[PDB]
Amino acid sequence: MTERFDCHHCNESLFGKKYILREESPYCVVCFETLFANTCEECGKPIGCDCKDLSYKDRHWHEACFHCSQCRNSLVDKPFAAKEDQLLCTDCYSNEYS
Ligand SMILES: [Zn+2]
Ligand SMILES: [Zn+2]
Ligand SMILES: [Zn+2]
Repeated sequence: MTERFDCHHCNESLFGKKYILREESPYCVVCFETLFANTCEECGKPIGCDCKDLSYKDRHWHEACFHCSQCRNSLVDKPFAAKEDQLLCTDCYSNEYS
């Protein structure tokens, strides 16, 4: 115990798990993720790397959150019409966009 083993940021003892030295200082796993994690425009919560972080057009999305508003199909790396707050299939989008 010569050195200190606490998240230099939350100062909470690292919880039963490995840790990252951030700012030359131990940070709890969560810190590293929450700090640089991306926000899921669908959930609004940071997307940790411990999950499928879908990245499309400098934006981020849970591979499960990215879907069509009508077919609820999971559009990923697939063509989609980006609506103001929704995503649709170029088939459904062209159905209303018309
Ligand atoms: Zn922390
Ligand atoms: Zn999400
Ligand atoms: Zn659709």
